[PDB]
Amino acid sequence: PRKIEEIKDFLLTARRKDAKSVKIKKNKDNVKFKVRCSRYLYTLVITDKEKAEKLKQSLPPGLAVKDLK
Amino acid sequence: RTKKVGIVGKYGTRYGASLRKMVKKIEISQHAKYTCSFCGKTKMKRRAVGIWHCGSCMKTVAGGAWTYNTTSAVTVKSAIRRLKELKDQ
Amino acid sequence: GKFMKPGKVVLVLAGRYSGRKAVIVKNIDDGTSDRPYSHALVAGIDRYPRKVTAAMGKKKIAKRSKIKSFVKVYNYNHLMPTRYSVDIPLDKTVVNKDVFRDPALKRKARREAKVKFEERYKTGKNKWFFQKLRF
Amino acid sequence: VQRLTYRRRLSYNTASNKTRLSRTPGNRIVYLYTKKVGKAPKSACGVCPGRLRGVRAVRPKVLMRLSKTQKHVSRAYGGSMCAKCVRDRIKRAFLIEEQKIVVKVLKAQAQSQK
RNA sequence: CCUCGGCCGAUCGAAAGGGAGUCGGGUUCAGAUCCCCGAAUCCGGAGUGGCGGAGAUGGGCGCCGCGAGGCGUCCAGUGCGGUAACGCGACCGAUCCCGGAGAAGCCGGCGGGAGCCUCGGGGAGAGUUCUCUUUUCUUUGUGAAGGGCAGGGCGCCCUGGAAUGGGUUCGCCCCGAGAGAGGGGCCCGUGCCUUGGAAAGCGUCGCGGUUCCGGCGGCGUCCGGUGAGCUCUCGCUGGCCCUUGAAAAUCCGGGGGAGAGGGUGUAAAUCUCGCGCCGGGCCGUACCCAUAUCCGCAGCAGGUCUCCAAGGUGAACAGCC
RNA sequence: CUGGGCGGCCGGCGCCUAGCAGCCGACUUAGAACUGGUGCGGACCAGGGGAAUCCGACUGUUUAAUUAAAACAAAGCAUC
Ligand SMILES: [Zn+2]
Repeated sequence: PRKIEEIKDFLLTARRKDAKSVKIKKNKDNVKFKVRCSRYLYTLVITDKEKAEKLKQSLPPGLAVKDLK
Repeated sequence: RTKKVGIVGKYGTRYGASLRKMVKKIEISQHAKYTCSFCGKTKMKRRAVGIWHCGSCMKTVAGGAWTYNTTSAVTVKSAIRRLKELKDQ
Repeated sequence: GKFMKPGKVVLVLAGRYSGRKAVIVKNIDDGTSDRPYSHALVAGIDRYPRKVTAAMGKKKIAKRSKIKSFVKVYNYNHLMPTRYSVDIPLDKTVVNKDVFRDPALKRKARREAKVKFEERYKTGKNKWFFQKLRF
Repeated sequence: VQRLTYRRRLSYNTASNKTRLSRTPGNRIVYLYTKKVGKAPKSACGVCPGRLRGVRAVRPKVLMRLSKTQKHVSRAYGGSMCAKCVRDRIKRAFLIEEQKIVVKVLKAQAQSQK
């Protein structure tokens, strides 16, 4: 598993043709966006809910999205 | 601590007094550290029989079984120098 | 007396260019506040030209007569002074101590020492400076 | 106190059966089999007792999946010789060659004058 | 057809020697690091370039462009930084040569890390309450592989020049062949945080359907202190030896420079860097492992190689509970 | 272990100096009083000793299934 610290890098990873799904998890302190690729599961940790809702809207179309509720 | 046994006190009474006395001289010389003639530091220990090593300049020298220099070696080295000098001059 | 004058050939004892031959451009026997030890700015050869024989063509000789250079400051303790001396007129305004703060200027100092060395190499003088030390 | 068992069919405390204790997310203690400790390269000079610097101490077969920078130092005789003996051979090569030129000149001048 | 070229000879020989690379959770009547879920990894292949990044895109002479920035010509460019130790994501190269790792005894003494034990509190459940005891018992996680930081080690470097000798260990031991002091560098990092990760596991309290839903939900999975303690492991440093404690596959680094590439393109050869695509065949695997699955005519007080190892007493892996 | 004249600090103005104050902590040793029907390493664990003689120097080994010994080996000595 790889940890990505930039939103721009996360969008690049999500738009890879290798990417299979985006799993959003909500915790008590942060929201984690996980993109599953061939080799690594890339996780982005966001501590602001305002930026979290923005990322959901900007997620690439067609890519499967699962909410871990 | 001891009167006369010295280093061969590790053998107790287990061998003869004369055998312990003879090995006393050899065991002192075989475990002593000598001054290295190459670097000048007193670190010339014995690796094995006939092998002497310096732990500072990392020089290994062929020497005696228990002493660094045998008397036969010193005489031969001095004699070879005399024979070489006679050949040259 | 002193012998670490400009023009002397030195052997680099440490670093990347360990074993390479260089020439003292400027010498600072005292300590600058930046570096309190004695040091010298040198220009040297990173890649020596390859040997050329009468059997090679002109294009091959030209391609094999190319020099890669380096410009550095060295502690004297990392230099081995040599009796040999090379008087190449390196432009002092291009080869300076200030060349190290700016990458662009470093390329200028590298290119100038490169060009001068190629001219001196082709003329056949200072044969020792352009041979690679075999160690 | 929980007691452990081997995870493999080798029941002997050999050099290839070394293990360590790890606590799992299931709150259980299990054995993890450990790799042998690697050693960094020893200098080609033959006189330096210590290992070389700047090279990873790994087992030899893993060495082929590392990059070259992890296996060498940026210097002549980089990942095979120490800096101290590389310095000594630069000076030893230069000074012996200097003596050879001096000897040749001395014997040439002596021959010419005699 | 030239050039190179020693097999210092076939082959067999270890389910405890060497030998790349997997670990958490769940699942059976009986399997499981092998099945399912999840997260990784090694080796091999990719020719007809899989995509990026690197190589590798500068300088001089002028002209136009208000000037920026473009047109022509010429010359470079097989990377770069640090005084150094060495560092950075790659950073061409054959025959040949040198070296390393694999690859080394036994014993002792110290130190680091972990597991276990211990002590003080906070939760949840349970036991006792004839009298006391704010008590007694249980339980109170974060795999590999990456990233960062502690911590340990260093005969690694730079300044500098020490006697009124100093530094220092339990012991030693160290220094003009460079002490102490200051500042750096490297290796290991099994520890901590982090991605994995709480979604899972466990504890406890409830609500469902029906024999099973990895059902659903609430709360929690906390804060500290100790030590010549035991075990494992990593280090450092010694003692002993007329005893010096494997070999080979396999992998890597260096020396050299025979070669290859392209003339200024937005380019070439090349790349041990990042990601992407395909594959990994054959055999073993149940269970006993012994006062009943083995040998001794048997369920025979005999024999048969190992691993883990709690509390109290106490020198103890003694005996006793 | 920490400290030494809202938060800092430009400063003479302070002087920690028979090591002072506060906080933290584990394991022992020695001495004393008292006390029991002198019983207490209370179980468990756990050498009887001395004077001599013979043989072998010692450690080691041996007839598995009647002999563990003074037998064998051993270092040392000597000979070929
Ligand atoms: Zn010496």
